[PDB]
Amino acid sequence: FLDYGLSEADPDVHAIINKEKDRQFRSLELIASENFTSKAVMEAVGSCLTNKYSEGLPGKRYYGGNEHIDELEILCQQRALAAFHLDGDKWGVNVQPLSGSPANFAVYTAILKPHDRIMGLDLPHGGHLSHGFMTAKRRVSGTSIYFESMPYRLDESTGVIDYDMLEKTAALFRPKLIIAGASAYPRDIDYARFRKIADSVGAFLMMDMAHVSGLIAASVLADPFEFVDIVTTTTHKSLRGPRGGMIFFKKDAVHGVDLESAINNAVFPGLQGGPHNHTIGGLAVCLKYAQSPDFKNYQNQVVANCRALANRLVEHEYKLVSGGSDNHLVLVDLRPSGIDGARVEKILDMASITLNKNSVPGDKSALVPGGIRIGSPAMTTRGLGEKEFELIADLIHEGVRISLEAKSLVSGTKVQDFLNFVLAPEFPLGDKVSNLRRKVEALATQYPIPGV
Amino acid sequence: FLDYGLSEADPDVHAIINKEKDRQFRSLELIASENFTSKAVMEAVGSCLTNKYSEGLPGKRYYGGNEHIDELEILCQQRALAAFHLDGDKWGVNVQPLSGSPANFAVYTAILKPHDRIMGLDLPHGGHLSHGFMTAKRRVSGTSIYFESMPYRLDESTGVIDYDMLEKTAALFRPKLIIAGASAYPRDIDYARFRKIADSVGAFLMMDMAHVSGLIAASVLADPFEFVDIVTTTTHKSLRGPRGGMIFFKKDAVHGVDLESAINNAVFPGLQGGPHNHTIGGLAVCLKYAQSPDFKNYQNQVVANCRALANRLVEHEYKLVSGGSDNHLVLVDLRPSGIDGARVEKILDMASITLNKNSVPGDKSALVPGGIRIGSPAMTTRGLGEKEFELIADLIHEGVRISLEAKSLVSGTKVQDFLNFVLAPEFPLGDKVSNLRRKVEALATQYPIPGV
Amino acid sequence: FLDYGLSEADPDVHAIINKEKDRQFRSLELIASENFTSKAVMEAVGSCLTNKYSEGLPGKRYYGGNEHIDELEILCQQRALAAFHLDGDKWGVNVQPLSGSPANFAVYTAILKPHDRIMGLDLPHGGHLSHGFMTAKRRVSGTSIYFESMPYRLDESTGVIDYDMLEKTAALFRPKLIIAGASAYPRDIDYARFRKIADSVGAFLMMDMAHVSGLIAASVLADPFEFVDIVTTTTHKSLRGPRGGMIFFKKDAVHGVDLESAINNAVFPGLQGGPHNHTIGGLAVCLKYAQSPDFKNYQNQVVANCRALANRLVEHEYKLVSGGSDNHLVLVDLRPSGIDGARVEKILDMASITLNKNSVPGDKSALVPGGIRIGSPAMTTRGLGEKEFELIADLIHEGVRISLEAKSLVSGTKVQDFLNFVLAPEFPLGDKVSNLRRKVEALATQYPIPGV
Amino acid sequence: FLDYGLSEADPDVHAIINKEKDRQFRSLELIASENFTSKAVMEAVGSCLTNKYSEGLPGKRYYGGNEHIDELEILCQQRALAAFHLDGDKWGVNVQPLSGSPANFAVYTAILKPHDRIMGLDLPHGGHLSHGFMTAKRRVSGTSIYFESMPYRLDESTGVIDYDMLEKTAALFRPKLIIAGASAYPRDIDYARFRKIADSVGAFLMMDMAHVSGLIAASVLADPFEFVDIVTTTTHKSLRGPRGGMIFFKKDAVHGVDLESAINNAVFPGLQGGPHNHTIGGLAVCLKYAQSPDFKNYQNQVVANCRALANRLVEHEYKLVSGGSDNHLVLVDLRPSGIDGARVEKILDMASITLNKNSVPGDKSALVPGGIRIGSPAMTTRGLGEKEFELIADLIHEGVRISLEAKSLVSGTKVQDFLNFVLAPEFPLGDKVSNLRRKVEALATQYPIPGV
Repeated sequence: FLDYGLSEADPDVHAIINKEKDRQFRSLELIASENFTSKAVMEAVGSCLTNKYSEGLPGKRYYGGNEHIDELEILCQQRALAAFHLDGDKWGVNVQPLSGSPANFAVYTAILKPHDRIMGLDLPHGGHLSHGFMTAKRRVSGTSIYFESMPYRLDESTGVIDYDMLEKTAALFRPKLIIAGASAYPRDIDYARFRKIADSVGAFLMMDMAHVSGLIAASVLADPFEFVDIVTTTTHKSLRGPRGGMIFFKKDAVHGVDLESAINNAVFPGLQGGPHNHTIGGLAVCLKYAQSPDFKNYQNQVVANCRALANRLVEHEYKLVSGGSDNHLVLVDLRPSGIDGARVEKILDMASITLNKNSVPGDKSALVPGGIRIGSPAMTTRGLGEKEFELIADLIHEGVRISLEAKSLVSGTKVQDFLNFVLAPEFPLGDKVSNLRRKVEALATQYPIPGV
Repeated sequence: FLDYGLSEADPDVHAIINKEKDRQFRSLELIASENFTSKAVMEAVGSCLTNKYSEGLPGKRYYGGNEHIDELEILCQQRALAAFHLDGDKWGVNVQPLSGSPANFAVYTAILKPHDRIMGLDLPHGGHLSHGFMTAKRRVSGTSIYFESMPYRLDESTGVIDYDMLEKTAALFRPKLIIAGASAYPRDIDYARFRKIADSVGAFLMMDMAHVSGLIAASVLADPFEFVDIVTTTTHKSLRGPRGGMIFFKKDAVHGVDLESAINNAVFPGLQGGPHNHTIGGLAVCLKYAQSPDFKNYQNQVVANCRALANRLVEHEYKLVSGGSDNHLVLVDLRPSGIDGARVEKILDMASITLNKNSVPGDKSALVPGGIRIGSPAMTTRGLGEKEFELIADLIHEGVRISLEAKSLVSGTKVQDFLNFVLAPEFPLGDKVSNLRRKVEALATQYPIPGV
Repeated sequence: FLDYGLSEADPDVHAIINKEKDRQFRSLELIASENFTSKAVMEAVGSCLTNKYSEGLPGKRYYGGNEHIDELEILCQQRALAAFHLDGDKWGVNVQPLSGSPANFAVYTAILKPHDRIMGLDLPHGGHLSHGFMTAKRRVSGTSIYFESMPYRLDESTGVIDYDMLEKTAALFRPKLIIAGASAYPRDIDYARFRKIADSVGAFLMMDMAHVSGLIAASVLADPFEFVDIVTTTTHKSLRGPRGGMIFFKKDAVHGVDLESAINNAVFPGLQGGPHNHTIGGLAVCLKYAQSPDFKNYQNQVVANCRALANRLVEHEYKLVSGGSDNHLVLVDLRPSGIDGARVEKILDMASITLNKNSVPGDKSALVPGGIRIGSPAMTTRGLGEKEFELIADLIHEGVRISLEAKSLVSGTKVQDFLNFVLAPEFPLGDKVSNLRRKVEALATQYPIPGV
Repeated sequence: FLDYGLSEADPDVHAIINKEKDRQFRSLELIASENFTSKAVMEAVGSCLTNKYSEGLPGKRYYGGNEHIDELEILCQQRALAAFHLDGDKWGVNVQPLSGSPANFAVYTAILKPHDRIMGLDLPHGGHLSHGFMTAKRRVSGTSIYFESMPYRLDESTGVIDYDMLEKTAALFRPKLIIAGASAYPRDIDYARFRKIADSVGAFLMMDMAHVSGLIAASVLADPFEFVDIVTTTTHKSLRGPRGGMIFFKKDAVHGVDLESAINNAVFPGLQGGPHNHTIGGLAVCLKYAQSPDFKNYQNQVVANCRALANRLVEHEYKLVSGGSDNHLVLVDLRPSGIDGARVEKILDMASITLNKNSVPGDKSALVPGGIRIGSPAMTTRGLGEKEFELIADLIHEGVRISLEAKSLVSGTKVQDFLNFVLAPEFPLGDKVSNLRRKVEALATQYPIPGV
């Protein structure tokens, strides 16, 4: 019998994990969908819970030996409801979805028939692929393959959801399901208006709270559970848990449908097999923490840090999509600054500032993203405050200046020409990038980081 | 800053995990889809890899900061190919699927249009729900909602796939995709015959090797890659890795279709979002082990142990479906013994023997399965040999005798009647169950268990 | 062998036809979709052409004996092209559709896949039901069952197609097909604007000219063939042919599609069997006449007569949707007059004036149509001129006044209670209706009626 | 205005009808689906009923109105029920379908959802295309586009429907609708066995009696109304009416569905616009005649004539599919004679014998049909008896002999080369064809032909 540790069993994987750990510690991790989960969550996820098959629901399993798995799943469900301040007679929860996308697809499967109509926020306006996405030449999202999705849009001149136009187009298109929630929407959502619009056409109403779940849990943002029928979420991002998903649903019939029975059946036996109990373990851990005063303080700090960063970017004369943010993220419209997000993302990454390019309202080309998305959750977890997020803004500004300089110096007009130029060993702004990286890492490495 | 460990942060979850670890340790785990993953796999799965967003493929991501994630995913893909002895110019692999069910649904999304025709082994005859399942009342599986599935069946008198009838029904139904592979099939599959049948109608041909992947990697069973276009698998079960999935595909065009592009696009952006890099890390670890001489020895012992158990059960005059097994599992037809699998499963579980009820070909009641499925992988991993599996058969036989005695003594005629009776504190065979449990636990606890 | 004439073979059917001759002679037929076909058409329709099976296309049939049927179909195609002034190198035609709805469904089948998206004018705004129609809880049109339809609407303040809103909703919905044409639209269509909008989303563009085909043939209205890809039509309404349909199509590839082969294959073998050669014979007859100067004079009289009626109704203080008409019909909004179209239709019918109740923009419910649709083609065929159409307006006005008086005598608010009151044998406005009927019949019986 | 007769209005169309009348008079019309309708039917179809409006789109249901009452339609319905010996409390009928194929499609639309499963007799084994047909390359029938069709087949050794295999394949495929009836099946149908099989999967059961309706009305063949839920038919073929269709249905709920409401709504407004009252007029006329003793004698003569022909063809050493016929047609397997149906059909057409090439069970390709379909109804209508049908068999045999001689003179295998050879002005078997044609026409012209 041999059961070596990772350093003994697999030096290459061990080494790679160590490099990634090294990278996380010294980088400014500004991806709005990333966080740093706890040592406790990691210990539950890296446990023997992975070994068990438990298809079905607690007390209602296909296989034997599930006494402790059932205790865990019941505990996890109770903590999910408690974290979002829900009465268990009004709301149920399924904690088995493997991720945010499968959670959404299970909802669609539960309440819609194939080719039924869905409306969600348009992808280039801050939406998520799983709410539907079609190009001129293909159905890109599985949502747009199996269902008939039509987007609603921001007023491109403002960067806020055009509720009046949604009202008009919903009346014409007659969706069965309207989805609120977004991947890159910097403002809070008018949930009352979504309800009015859904009722106008007898639609189901869902909130995908993946990006804002912890802010909702901490009552920093408005509560979608006051207005919607169904709520989906990832358990990573805002909630700072393991990689997984959850679906919350009203237990009272909605449009004559028992959502509990429909959603549970869609998850299993509909779409998934055995639950990932190791993940469910981690989720229960994170949901306990979600109820704590420290988590509430953390989420308020998230929004204060994003505000500090936004204000300083604006002082450097950047334009923000929608003019600001009410949440954990900001979208910088780089077009007025004379550059795009693809170019800026690469230079910033080379200096250990990690974020992503993001499309901006008005972008001519989907293949050239006009902006960058920046989030505060991950570095807020590490204990950075408002002053440090102002420094982050200055470091970003320095990075964008380097990117602008690199753009002018590259002869080629194409994004790929920019990439070849910056990655070449004769790249002439290497020392400016190193100087920036030195400052970035000098900030990041002053702070602890959670994990095993 | 506070980053307590699990015992400190969440005593309730910590205690549950300890109880589950110990239950696994003192039980005979005979669920054919269960195994005990390694310490090294758990270490990778419980690492900081969980923190990274990396939508896309290596070298082509939608976020910064992916240097090390890309190294890991490339390593994982190259190990997957090596474990199955595949030339990378002819075979590709996607290691992102979240589990076996999403792996399969991604394949269907890649190569089929909604409502295209699929044939898989019937669920009551050892098939998996993800290959399609409909009752008289409804479409149960997502596969049967979004696609048009029609089963192929065993010859009910032999328990072997009725290849002649599949030939005839494929010619009539004209499936776009034929699926080989099963959850509870005790024999090797005639892949050459599947290729003949697929070609007769121009169908794509897939193998779902979830239950047999390790046996294939070790060359104990026949290689499906000699005959099929696409192979899907869970990474847990036979491969003894983390909970996840993989899809392998030919890189030469099949029926005019670029499978690489189709399958990769179906996984992302089609159906999933960010890959679970912690799982991918664990997968890379298990795929290294899968190539080792010890893994080959293990897989040969799995088959030898199943054979030792089967033969001893036959000495106790149990009937096996198909007359035996070529693999890691056996199906006991309990009907001639005068009992069903639902009843036997529960008593065995009370005695710390975990297996599952299973439908037998010819079962009249879908609700009341006539058999049990027993697998050797998990206890083989702990180091049990043929003598010990012979003792397992005796203990099972002892449990079935208790179950028969229990079935006789309960007045109630339904399964739920049997359950209430066996769980009553005045249950008259409790001492027989406890005595059996002592013997079971006295055997199990002689062997170590892997994991952290 | 006996082959009696109808009067001997079937006295009851002969009697029914004689009654119908009487009804046609005595009545003012103002149903905008009705007309009177010629004796010559009727003699072709009532011939031995009905005996022949001729599946396929001329010179390419699946039945022998089709030399003369081939002759006829080619002649019919030649005449259809000449009647609409079309270059046969640029346009083809299929003359086999059995009616307008199946003609439209054949087009959809040819160029779309099931559940592809279609936009047509909303039924309650005077659209054709076969362009798509769904209520709050059912898909009523087959078009809306098999395809995904979303309407476009009139500007309610002008009664004209809201082209600006169509431009916006098309961009969001992304129809594969946009349909122009209407059952109750009193204006010509901006084909250039439809082309612009279609091109903005890469849609096919079709005109359904069923109601206006003769006006188009006579160059009274704009030519859709200057801008659209596909034109469908009935043969009975405006062309004064037999009951049937035709589909015209570009012969140059449109969006990579050979419309000729696609359309021909959808008609047969896709949706229909053997062509109705008696109908095709009658159609050929009417298409000869459609080229004549007298047909052109007739179509100009149609519009002049509608103008005369429209102007006199406005003198009687009726509101017309869109303030008038460019074509053969008026849509009268009766809401300001204090009564609905269902009550008025019935009273007018009792007085031998046949027309249709019709929804009007701004109506709350389809159950209470606010208007009546009135058309000049049928009575223009009989020889009525502008002065006689002014007299018709006066007669309609008398009928509306009787309806208002009747309404005041009915206790209920339900349309059924009105119907019961006005049909009751002692209905106290019987003398008024009788007096109006005498005026109506005294106008009608001054004019002959074509036919055998 | 003018109202010229056809000879004056359109001498070209008049000349074509003159030619077709002569062709019908001079030829042996042996197409099994053809017949000669009566003068009385033609007089009704060629009447002012074409200008009658009964109902039109959008229809009374749209406005929430009552059932439309029409004297001619009611008469037609009463006569249809009477002709088939049906109790009107148990059966209803819709007489509005425009032909057989749209009648069938309306049934599917009424009782099925898109992509629901249908089984019908395979096209190459004598099925009808509207029951479903797909090649390896494409969905040819609209039925197979909008629904999921799977065929059932004949036992190729007997030429009879393989009821045992249908039982098996229905249990696997689980159709929602099973269709009985055929275009080229020479035997009666075991309706009791279809009912048994339909009930085994909870399927609706329909009979398409288009080819055999008159034999059913006359009690020559078994009554499908004893067993099925729905019966469709053409009105032209066996009933000898105008070109049209009908749908009969049970009035008691079937599988919880009100068939009356469903079917009526699918026909109109679902799939068609207003009824064709001229056709309904002709239908009423033929349904009166269908109740007469003379019609019953006629239908018995149809069977006797087919038997005389069949027996004489066997004397000439032709093989008949199924070894004979119970009905109005025979399917001759020409493979033992060394020639295909396409070549034979052509030569026979040249000698004024009109019939159809037809696939034979066991043919390798649909591109080379192995047989010919020959029917007695049309020439039976003209007054031919058994002796004359024996002469017809002799004349067919002469034409087959000519075809074989022609085949030997042609260089190569391509049917086009055969066609060019036989149509060449100096075709060297022209005198043999002319001598046969003279015999054919000398027989045909002894008999009158019905019609105006």
